[PDB]
Amino acid sequence: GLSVLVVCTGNLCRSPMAEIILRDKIRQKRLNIQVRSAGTLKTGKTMPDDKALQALQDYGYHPMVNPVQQVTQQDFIEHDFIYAMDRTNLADLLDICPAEHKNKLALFLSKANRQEKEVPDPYRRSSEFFQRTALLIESGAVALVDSWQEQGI
Amino acid sequence: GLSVLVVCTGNLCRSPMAEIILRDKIRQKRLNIQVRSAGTLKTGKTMPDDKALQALQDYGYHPMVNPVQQVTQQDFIEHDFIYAMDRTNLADLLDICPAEHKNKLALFLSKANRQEKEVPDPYRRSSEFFQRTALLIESGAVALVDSWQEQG
Repeated sequence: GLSVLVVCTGNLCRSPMAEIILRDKIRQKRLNIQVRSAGTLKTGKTMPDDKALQALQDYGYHPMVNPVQQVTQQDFIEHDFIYAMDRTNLADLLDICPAEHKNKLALFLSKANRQEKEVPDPYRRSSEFFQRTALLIESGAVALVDSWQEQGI
Repeated sequence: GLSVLVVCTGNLCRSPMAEIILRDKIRQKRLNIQVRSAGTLKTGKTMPDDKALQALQDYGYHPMVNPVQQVTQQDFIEHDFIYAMDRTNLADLLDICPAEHKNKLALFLSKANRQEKEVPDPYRRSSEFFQRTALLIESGAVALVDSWQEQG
């Protein structure tokens, strides 16, 4: 029905938070949309960062979390849309995306309509930082889910 | 529908692995069932240990995992069944379950045709150990789902 990917540097913080927040909202409206996560940089890690997951249980998410992923050339073909958290994520994604698919790429907040266009980098920051981060990503999420709700007539 | 809870001591290793494998098998059997994990002991951690997550990948399980909870009185009334990995897990469980629900407890290996029916502690031993534990947990999960198909 629709396949969506979200990308950050390591797939530790922002893309999984994005992916979890996205799945809840897609689910609450029974939308045939699936979402994943993935990083640009490969990590030793297996699971998304703890601080990152605390911040989302504090807001009432009980998340079945997917293991860390780095982005793979099949993703540029598999997924109908690919969202970037900050533009450093979006450049690195473009140094690698087939020219046949650069049209899939857009930043996360792109549909927000807000002073925010990038999602800053929470890695190893205060828990309070992650609160705001979760909200920025949360707002970006509902815009998308409401947007997607529209193209279907 | 159905609810099943699998408990161990930390909810770091065994109850998590039991949680994935049941999902896989309930999937394969397209059954009206879902499963949770939970610890008995309190812990200030957020994700099951890695060595436990890999042991399922080696076996081709996608370890998409709920984070670590400790057991709460809510678990005794949300779920239909509760399973202990240890018998030590079963003492701790019985110390707190209301009298009208102790008929929900069982060991995890309850329906396995195997002699000893505890699932030992992978903490925090070699991956080969985690490999064994996975099959012991994997073996356990097969017998549960075959009964549930008729436990009615």
